[PDB]
Amino acid sequence: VQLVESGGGLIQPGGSLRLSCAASGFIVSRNYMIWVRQAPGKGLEWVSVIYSGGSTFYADSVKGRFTISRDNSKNTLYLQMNSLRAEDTAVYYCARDLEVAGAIDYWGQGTLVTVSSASTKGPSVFPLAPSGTAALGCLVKDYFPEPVTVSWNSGALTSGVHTFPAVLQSSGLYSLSSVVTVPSSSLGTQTYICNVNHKPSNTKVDKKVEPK
Amino acid sequence: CPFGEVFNATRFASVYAWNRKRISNCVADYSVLYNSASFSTFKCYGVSPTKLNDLCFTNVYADSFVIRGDEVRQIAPGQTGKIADYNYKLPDDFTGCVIAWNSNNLDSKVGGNYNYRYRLFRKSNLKPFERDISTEIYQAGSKPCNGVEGFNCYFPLQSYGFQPTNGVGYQPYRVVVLSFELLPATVCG
Amino acid sequence: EIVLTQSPGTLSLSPGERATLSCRASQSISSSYLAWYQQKPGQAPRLLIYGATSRATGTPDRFSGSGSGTDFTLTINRLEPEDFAVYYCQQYGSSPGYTFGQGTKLEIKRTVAAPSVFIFPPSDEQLKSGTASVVCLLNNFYPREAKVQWKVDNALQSGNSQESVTEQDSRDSTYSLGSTLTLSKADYEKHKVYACEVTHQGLSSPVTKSFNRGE
Ligand SMILES: *[C@@H]1O[C@H](CO)[C@@H](O)[C@H](O)[C@H]1NC(C)=O
Repeated sequence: VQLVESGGGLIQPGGSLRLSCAASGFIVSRNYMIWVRQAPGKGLEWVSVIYSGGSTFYADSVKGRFTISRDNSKNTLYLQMNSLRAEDTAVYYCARDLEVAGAIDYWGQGTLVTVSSASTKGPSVFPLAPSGTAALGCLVKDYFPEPVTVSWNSGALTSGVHTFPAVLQSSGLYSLSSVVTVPSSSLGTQTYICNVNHKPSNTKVDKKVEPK
Repeated sequence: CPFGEVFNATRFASVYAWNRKRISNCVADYSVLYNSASFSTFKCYGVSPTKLNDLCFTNVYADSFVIRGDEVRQIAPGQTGKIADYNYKLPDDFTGCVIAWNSNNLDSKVGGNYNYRYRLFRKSNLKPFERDISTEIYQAGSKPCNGVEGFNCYFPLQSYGFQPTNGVGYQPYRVVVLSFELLPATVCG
Repeated sequence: EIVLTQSPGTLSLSPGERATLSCRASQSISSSYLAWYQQKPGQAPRLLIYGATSRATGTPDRFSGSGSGTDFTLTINRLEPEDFAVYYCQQYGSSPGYTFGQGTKLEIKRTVAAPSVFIFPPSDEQLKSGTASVVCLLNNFYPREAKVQWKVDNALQSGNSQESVTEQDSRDSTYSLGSTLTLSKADYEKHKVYACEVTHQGLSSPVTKSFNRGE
C-alpha cells in the first residue's frame, strides 16, 4: 500500500498544471481521497476531496480553479489546477481519508508546485568580510529558481558553518547567506573561499572572502 | 391521519435504516404541523404549506430518522454529502416536505449516546428512496475482507456521538420527510 | 468558520519529560471528529490519534489523547528524542470539512546562551551594482526568541529587513539568525551610522554592533 505523487514543477501565474497520484493497495475509487497542501514554512491546508461515489468538495480558496478526479483503470487520483496564483505555491499531498473510522491515515510523499513568473537567473555572490572569534561569509543574492548549494573551501571546512534558509524577496528572486566562525588568528593564515553552485542556471562561483 | 404516531414516537430510526410509514384512507390537515412552534426546519418543495390542507393525493409516506444538525441541509433535492449519497436520498423532482427539530433533550446522553449510526462507506450513491441496511465489511483495499475487520476492511456503519454539550451542528435532529404521491385519491385534508 | 488554536506555539522540553499540547476549537465539536498528526522536517504528516483518543497504527503508548467540546490535549509521557517535531490538530466534522491547527513545535530544551553579534557592511562589488545589503548575524543562541532592531543614524528602521533562522543545531541545540537590511545605493550613501541592536534573554542589556559608511 502506497501513494506516489507526481507532476509538480514550476509554472507561471495564470497557468495550468495537473498533479497525479498513483495508488497501490488502496483502490482509489473505493475511498475518500483528499489533496492537502503546505505552503513553504506554513501549516497544512485542505484542498479537495472526492468520495467513492463521485461526490467532490473543494476549499474556498481553490473553488472554480481546481478540479479533482480519478481514473479507475490507472488506479490514480488527479488534481487539475487552472488560474494558478503565486499563493498556490506549496507541497501537495494526496492522502486517503477514513473519517471517524481513522482520520487521514496514509499520506503520499508530496509534490512541489511553484508559481512564480520569474525567469531562471544565476546568483550574484558577495563577500561578508570580517572586521576572539571572527565571522565571515557569502551573500548569495537574486537567483531563481531554488536551490543553491554552498560549501566552504571545497568541503574542507564544515565546523561552524551556518547556511541559512533562502528567503523570497519582493522581486521574486531568492537570496541566502552562508557564514562561518573561525579563530580570528586564522584570518591572516588561512584562505576562505565559498563555493556556490546553482544547477538550474549552470552557474558555479568561487568567491574569496578576505578582511577588507 | 396519525401524524402524532410518527412525530411523537419514543425512539427514531438510524438514518441508514430510515423508517417508512404508509399513510392512507384518512383525513390529513397540516395545521398542527405547520402552526407548531417546535420545528427548527419545515421546508416544502413542489407544493406550498399554505394550500396544503385543501388538496388530495393517492398516497402519502412519512420517513423518519435522526441525523446531526449540520446534515439537515442534505435532506433536500440535489444535495451531496455522506447522508444524501449513502444514507437517505431525496429525488430531484421531490414533491413533499421536510420537517426537522432538535432532539438534544431526547437523543443526547451525558457520556455519549452512540445508538444512532450512519453508513460511512459505500461503493455507489444510493438511488432516491433507497434503504441500504447491509452490514457487509467494506473492502477499501485490494485483498478480500472475508467478513473480518482489519486494515482496509471497515465496518460500514459508524456511530454519531451525541453529548448534550456539543454545539448544535453536532446535536441530534429528528427528521420526518412527507412524500406526496399522485399516481384514486385516499389522503385529503 | 471553525478555527483550531493550538498552544503553546512552542514547547521546549528535554527527553523523558512530559509534553502537553493543547487544541482549542472556536466552537464546540464532538470528540469523534478530532485527530492529531506529527510532522518532521521534509516528511509528510504522520497520523497519531483519531477520535480524540484512539491510537493510530504504529503510535507507541507514550502518546495519548483526550478532551471534548472546545478543548483537546495530546500528551507525550516520557519524551523520546524522536518526538521533537511539529504537531498539528485537525477537525473533520464541520464546514468546510477539514481544518488544521497552526502547529506546535516541540523543541529541545537547553541552558540559555547569549548570541554573538556580527555586523557586515555591503561589499564594494555590490554597491557598484546599485544596491546595498547590510547583514547582521546572531550566532549560537538559545532560546529562539530574539529582537533585531536596525538603526540608521539612530532612526529605527521598519519594513526593509528580512530575517532567516537555522534549525536547532544537532550538536549544541542552539539557533543562528541572519537579518538583512536592503537599501538602494543612493539611500545607502545618504547616511553614516548603521547599527543592529539585539535583545535576548541571555543578554543583560541590548548589545549593539555598528559601523560608519566608508571606514
Ligand atoms: C404530539 O404530541 C403533542 C403533545 O402536546 C401534540 O400537541 C401534538 O399535536 C402531537 N403531534 C401530532 C398529533 O402530530
